[PDB]
Amino acid sequence: LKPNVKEIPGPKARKVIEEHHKYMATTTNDPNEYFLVIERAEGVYWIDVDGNVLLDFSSGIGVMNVGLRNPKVIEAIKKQLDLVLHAAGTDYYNPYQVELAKKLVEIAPGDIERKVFLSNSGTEANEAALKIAKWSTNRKMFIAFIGAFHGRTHGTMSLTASKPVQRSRMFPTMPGVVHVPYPNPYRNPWGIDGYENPDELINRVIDYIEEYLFEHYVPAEEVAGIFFEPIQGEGGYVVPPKNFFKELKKLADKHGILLIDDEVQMGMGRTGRMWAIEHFDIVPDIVTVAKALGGGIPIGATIFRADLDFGVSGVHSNTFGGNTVAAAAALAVIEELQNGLIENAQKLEPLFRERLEEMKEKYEIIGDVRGLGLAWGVEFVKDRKTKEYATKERGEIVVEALKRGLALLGCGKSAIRLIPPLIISEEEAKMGLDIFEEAIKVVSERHGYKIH
Amino acid sequence: LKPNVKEIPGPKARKVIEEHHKYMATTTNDPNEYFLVIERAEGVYWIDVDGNVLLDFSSGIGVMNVGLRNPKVIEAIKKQLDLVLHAAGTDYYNPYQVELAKKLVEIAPGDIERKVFLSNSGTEANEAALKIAKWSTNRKMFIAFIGAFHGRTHGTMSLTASKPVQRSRMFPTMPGVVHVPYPNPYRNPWGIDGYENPDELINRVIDYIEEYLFEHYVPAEEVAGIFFEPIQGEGGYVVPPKNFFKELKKLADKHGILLIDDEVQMGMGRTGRMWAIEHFDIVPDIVTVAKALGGGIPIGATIFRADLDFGVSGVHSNTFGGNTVAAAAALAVIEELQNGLIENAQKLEPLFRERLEEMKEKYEIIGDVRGLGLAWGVEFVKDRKTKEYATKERGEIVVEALKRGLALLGCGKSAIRLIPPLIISEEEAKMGLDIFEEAIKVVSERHGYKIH
Amino acid sequence: LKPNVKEIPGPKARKVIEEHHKYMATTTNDPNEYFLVIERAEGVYWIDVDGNVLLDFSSGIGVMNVGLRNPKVIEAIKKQLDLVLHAAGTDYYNPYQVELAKKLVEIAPGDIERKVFLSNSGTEANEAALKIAKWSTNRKMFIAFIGAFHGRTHGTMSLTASKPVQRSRMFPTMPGVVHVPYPNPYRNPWGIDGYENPDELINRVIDYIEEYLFEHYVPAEEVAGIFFEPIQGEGGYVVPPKNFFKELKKLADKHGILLIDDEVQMGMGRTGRMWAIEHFDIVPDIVTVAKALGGGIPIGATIFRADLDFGVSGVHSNTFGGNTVAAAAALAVIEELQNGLIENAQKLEPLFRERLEEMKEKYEIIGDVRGLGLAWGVEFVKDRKTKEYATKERGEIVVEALKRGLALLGCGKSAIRLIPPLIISEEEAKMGLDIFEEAIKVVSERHGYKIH
Amino acid sequence: LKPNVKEIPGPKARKVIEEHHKYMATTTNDPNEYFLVIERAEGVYWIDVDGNVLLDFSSGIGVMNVGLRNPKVIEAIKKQLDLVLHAAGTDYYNPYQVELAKKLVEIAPGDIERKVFLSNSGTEANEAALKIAKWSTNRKMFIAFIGAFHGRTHGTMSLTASKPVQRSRMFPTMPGVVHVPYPNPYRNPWGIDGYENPDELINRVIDYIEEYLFEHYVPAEEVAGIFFEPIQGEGGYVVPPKNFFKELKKLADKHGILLIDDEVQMGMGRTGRMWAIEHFDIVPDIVTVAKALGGGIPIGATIFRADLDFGVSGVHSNTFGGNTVAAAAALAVIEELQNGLIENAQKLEPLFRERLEEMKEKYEIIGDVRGLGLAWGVEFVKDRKTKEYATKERGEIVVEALKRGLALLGCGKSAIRLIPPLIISEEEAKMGLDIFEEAIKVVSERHGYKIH
Ligand SMILES: NCCC[C@H](N)C(=O)O
Ligand SMILES: NCCC[C@H](N)C(=O)O
Repeated sequence: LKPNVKEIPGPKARKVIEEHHKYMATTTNDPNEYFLVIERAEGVYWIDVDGNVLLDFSSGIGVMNVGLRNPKVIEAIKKQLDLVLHAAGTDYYNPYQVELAKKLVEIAPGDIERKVFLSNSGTEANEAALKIAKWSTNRKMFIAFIGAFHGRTHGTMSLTASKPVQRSRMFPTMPGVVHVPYPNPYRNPWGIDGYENPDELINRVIDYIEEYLFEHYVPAEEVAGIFFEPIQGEGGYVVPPKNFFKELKKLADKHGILLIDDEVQMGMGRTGRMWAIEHFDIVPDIVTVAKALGGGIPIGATIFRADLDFGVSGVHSNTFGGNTVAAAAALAVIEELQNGLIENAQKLEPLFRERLEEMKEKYEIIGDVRGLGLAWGVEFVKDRKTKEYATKERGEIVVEALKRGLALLGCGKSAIRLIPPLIISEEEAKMGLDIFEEAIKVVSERHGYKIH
Repeated sequence: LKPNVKEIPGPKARKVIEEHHKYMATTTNDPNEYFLVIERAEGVYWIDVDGNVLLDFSSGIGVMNVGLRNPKVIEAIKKQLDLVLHAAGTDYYNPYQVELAKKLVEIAPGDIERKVFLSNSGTEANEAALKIAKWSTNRKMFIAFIGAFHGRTHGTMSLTASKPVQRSRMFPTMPGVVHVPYPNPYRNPWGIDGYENPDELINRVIDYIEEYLFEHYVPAEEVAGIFFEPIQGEGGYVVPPKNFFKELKKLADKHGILLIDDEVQMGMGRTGRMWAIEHFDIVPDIVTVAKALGGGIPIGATIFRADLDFGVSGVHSNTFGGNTVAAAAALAVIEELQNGLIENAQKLEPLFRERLEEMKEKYEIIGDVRGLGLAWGVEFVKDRKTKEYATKERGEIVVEALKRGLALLGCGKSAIRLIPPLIISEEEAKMGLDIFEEAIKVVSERHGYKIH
Repeated sequence: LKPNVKEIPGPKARKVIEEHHKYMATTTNDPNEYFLVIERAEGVYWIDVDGNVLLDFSSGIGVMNVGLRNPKVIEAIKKQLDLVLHAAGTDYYNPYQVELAKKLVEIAPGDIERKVFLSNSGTEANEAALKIAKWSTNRKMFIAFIGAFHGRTHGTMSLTASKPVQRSRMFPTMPGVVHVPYPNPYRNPWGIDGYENPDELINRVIDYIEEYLFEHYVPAEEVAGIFFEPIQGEGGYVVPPKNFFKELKKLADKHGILLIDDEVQMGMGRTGRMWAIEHFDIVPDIVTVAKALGGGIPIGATIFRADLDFGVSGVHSNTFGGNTVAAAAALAVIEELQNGLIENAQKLEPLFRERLEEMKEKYEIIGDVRGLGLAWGVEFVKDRKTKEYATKERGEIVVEALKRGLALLGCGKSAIRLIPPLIISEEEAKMGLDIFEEAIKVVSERHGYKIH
Repeated sequence: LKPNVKEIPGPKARKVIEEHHKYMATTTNDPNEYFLVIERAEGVYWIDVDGNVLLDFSSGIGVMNVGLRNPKVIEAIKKQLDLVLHAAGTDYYNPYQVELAKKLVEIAPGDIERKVFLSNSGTEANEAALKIAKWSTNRKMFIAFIGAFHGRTHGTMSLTASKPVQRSRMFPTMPGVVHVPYPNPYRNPWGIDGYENPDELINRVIDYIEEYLFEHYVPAEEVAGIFFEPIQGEGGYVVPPKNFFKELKKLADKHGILLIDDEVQMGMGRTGRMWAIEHFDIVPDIVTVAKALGGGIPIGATIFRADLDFGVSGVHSNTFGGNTVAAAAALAVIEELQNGLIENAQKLEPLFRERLEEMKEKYEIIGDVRGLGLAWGVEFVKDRKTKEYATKERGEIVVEALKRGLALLGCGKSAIRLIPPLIISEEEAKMGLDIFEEAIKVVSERHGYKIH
């Protein structure tokens, strides 16, 4: 298998897209920018319904970290199918869900007392985090960051602050969430270069919470939790300054506020550590995970300080939580990560840094590149001084990559995320970066952007 | 296989239960009333980790309708694992999710045009219903019924009114939900026998909404939706009067209010129709399903009138939605249902009605039996006049059934649900009802309840 | 002065009404049902701008208890205008507000220690009660009754459940209020005659709270307070059964819930006790008063158990609170009340009961008469069996009374309130009841209602 | 009368303070910083209960703009007392309330169609503004400014963002308010000197609303209104840049958002214009007023664009609104303002600017002085570089002014407001500024602050 694309979308792709439009609700599907219609998958490749072969830099939005069709994950699933699929994890007991909980407790950041609540998705895991924090602190308010993405349920829609269309006609959602600027080193209300001056940007974000919220309208004692992504995902693959979470933890600790680390996108080895928060040297009170945990099967986990546990039975539960097929898949995922995929993300890191810095030097349309491990963000701007979003052009780069056999996803208003499966070879990575560079070059030439 | 129980919980079960309490959050597991630790399943039987063999009358809380471990569903999953697992159904397209959406549209109640939003759970399917209703109507309030269960997320916790511990320290959840009494023919605020006088009970509930809410504090024009279970599940397997939903729909239509039918527990053939609402001759605007749809793989679906679609992209989305493995499972489930399992529910309905009415005649501790298809509730009371809940006795009956190789679940404060897989034979069903009756006899004799 | 009416509304009245509609917001003024344009007042009489003279049975919606224009109250105001008007009672101190606070503490129901928060209105007094209850209990939910009126501010609009137009497009107001049926002995969801069977109605309301709210969706421990009117005013002058509040207090005490008695309309001597709750033999935790307290100057007061005080400065405050002119007026009002006006209410109670029961015997259009002291409600119905509201007829009776020189107000959907100033003579009262009866006779004859 | 103070608090003052503490709720009274106990008032002087005479620079928190005891206001009141006090302004009509509404429509900023809703206080007037805006736009969200003060009711507590103690245990209040930094030229999150660079600070506040809120989590189309004070009062007498409201109006107009101008403290001539918004050259959609409007009698008004009017009767109302004593007082207040008090505020302005700039040059403890007309703020800091709040010292300056016969109020964390009645003479103003300078000098010497 190698990238090989003729007509896309082909006739079979166009037929499915038409049928999708007829029977399915309008969500985030784009017939003009995302015309990929997947039929099957092999190693790091998609094969679409017309036989087109595409190199995967999407991981299906950071879910297929261990590969598009991991054989070790599939064996575990088939083995679990011969035993039981659903055991009603929350009314009856089963050993598969308990074996996963024991492993998640062990691999949790830091070395503190942990328990786990299992669910079916990232948004469920964040909803469970909200409930654990409310119950354990008896506090009802939360702080979240502008640009955040935590899910689309009534609780998590209040935490999410990515695109206003996410909230259109939804008000009122869960009350009690206040938002403050993320320490985005490329775009922040202070105009601070947070790469050159990380401490200045850290102090402005901390000062905003302390002076602007705590000293005026948000009683610090009534805040249950601060929710954060350790790198903002949907918001643009935004990597905050290295010392930010240490300063955030000093502020939270002074007021008895929990730190809630959303690893739904950046966890499960994506940054060359089991958790992205590991690069920032703090131990969050709650960690939420989903997506890559189940290696393609729906699963969520909320890993929390043990003493936060619900005092009584029946405060939270679900039907599908502790799903044995999901539990089997996740145990197989974690062993793959620990046996070389995390190390492979650390090894590939400098290839991604070097090539993307080379692309920033050469192509003016690139405002910023940023990343850790195999989580990389490239933001496109009309002008490096105004930083006006190159949204049209970003979309065209994705489309040109597809035509050349590379599957990419946009993030934020004008960025692209590069998130290839952690099984990707050096040679597969170089090929995808070369195709990515060609798509930028094409759209740069087509719009007259400087090429140095 | 036959019901065969020695010590339960056995030594391997006790080890799992202790590990569960150590590593996992406190939810709805009960070491005292539900000490069932499942290792595998075969036909209508659980095999626990100590080799005990139990006849299943739980169906994993109404999820395993097509049997504890269906070969057609397993075959379809294995076939799907060969092609792909996750294709990012909400960014990219794939034919598998579209095939399921088309089928759900076709089997939806009534003959109006529909679309589908796919999710991972019942609570997600109901959160999507909230969002669809708010967007499409531009109204923000909802009516739900006392005793309802719709899920534990911030939006669905406001809809749910089953047990107050479900809300403990969670206020505020999503504002805007008002609750009114369910037309429960055994227990209602008016003292009405809703079996003997159904129209009187219907009329009291309808008049409570019109006279008490609409004419006093709830502007009818601001209500987006009325959420209902067609039989309350977690609330006690409560079957409302046959004409109630017709009268509810007249009131809703008068005010432009949507009807949202929660079929998460009563759907997928349980009541001897594909949808439980089909017994009540209305066409709801929105139908939610989960649990049984995936035959053991987590899935949810929100089926709605096509003109309620989100008019713009990015209002609602999910990661795992349109999961290809769940979709393959769901199409298999629907084929099995349409090709014989629903007919089986229809055939065994009279055996349950006959056996449960005989038990009610013989055992004074039984206050009420009610049901449709293979959905049966039996409610235990201390005295048939007071209808004082026999909560302790109900728990003792579940334990005595389990010791004798029958897995039952409680529902409401003093009821038991009988929900065996729809593949159950007449002989297997008779074996179950016999054990259930032996358990009732034992607990009656212990406490001095009359046996006629 | 005697009732004397020629044209109403006369030419000067019509000019004022037209100017009102041009310059002022649309509220609860009614050019068709309430065309009374007041120029001055003398004793128990309004003199309108065209010189019409009307006997007042309105008391300015229960504000002018001490008479339409009391000389002792006017003397005290004039004396206070000589010294000071506003002294900023919440930053600086003054002896006038303190003298009133001391008096209110002394005349509060029961013999427990109290403190007082002074405000400008009934809605302010009730918003202060919400804040006192939330702070002192650290709980956030409230129970209120269907038919209640507590004010139109964002906190009190959630408590109020009188007419849905009061809430139109205002959602969301303050979250956390659940409503249950009032023990209205004439109209209730159970169809109970609460006059003949008061304990049955009490028991249904108490059981609705315990069984339907506490045992299903409202955690009793999270309820800060139960708000009630001791007689519902705007809801129809509805007198609940004499033992209801005693049973309500048992339920509240069991759960640590405060009792908040809204006396804004029924206090200051109206019912022939200083507080209407004194008829029902309980000591509420919080009492709110306004309207009549100031004898025509805006004032409100929130009287509470001293141990509910805000433990810290700056939680609640106001500008005009402890206004010295209002305080001087209020002390005068309380002296007049204690020195004869409350005795007058006691003396005239039997004349109202006798005359209104005679009217109920004679006029079939009257469904119900109810009252205490000088607080009387008469409810008009199309048919004594259906109790269909005679809303049009009720409005016609108010208009026919006005044409004959009696000012009445509607209450609820088809009732009239009789609330004459407490200085009214037996002769003046008889003149009023005679005009009221003539108005009922006229509207009965017009529509063919039986006259026995 | 001249400032003459011996012992303060004297024995009679100490007795009232003790009694206040016994019978009245803990609010914003300070026995240690505000020991003034007012007995009567004359011209611009308080006389306390021990015969101490103090020059008034407080106006009783901006209420006594026309004087402590205006004779023209008192005559109007006594004249209205001979006619009627309360006419039930919202059920019946009266010419006094209509004459006030007609005058408020006329004096409203700009020349656009207006109507008026009358209430009893600033917080009621702001609550009415929230309801008018919600009803007229059918939008439920609001933007308010950090540092804002709009009242302590459930609606206005959401708008208020001055001290977190104002909200202690009150959550949840009315949902839907988002807060952004005020353009405070002395203290803002960008560290911008807004005196030297007003356009830079304006653009940062506008950009924060547009880029940070509108482009991320606050759909601009769902915002009913932006609430602002034209000078922040309780927050510190903060005067925004001259062009700020023109830029705010361009932003609001682009999205159909209302501008709601809170003049409860800065209106009724205080800044040498009838309204403070007049200095900023925009025409707000809604204007709220109270305090000084009633010249010492409780009153509120909400003046709004006529087409916003409530479409139906019964959405908003009150009992005491249109109170004829209040209406008479307010008509007399407005005539005093228009006949020379507003002009007197313009005349005294440069005396206040010159003396306070002289004090800033001389006393290092002064960080900032700012003001318009007779509204002036002096902010005290420990260090002019850190701007650390000199809260202890601010309180001591107030106390030393009192001992020397000047009544001052603190504002914000370390400011003092100078708000003398608009009837103050040049000679009275110089005397109060000389006493104010002596109090600063004393506390400067006492703490070692530089005196240049
Ligand atoms: N993982 C976050 C984004 C995934 C999905 N397309 C959504 O927008 O919900
Ligand atoms: N005018 C605003 C402040 C007035 C009062 N002391 C309060 O804090 O509420």
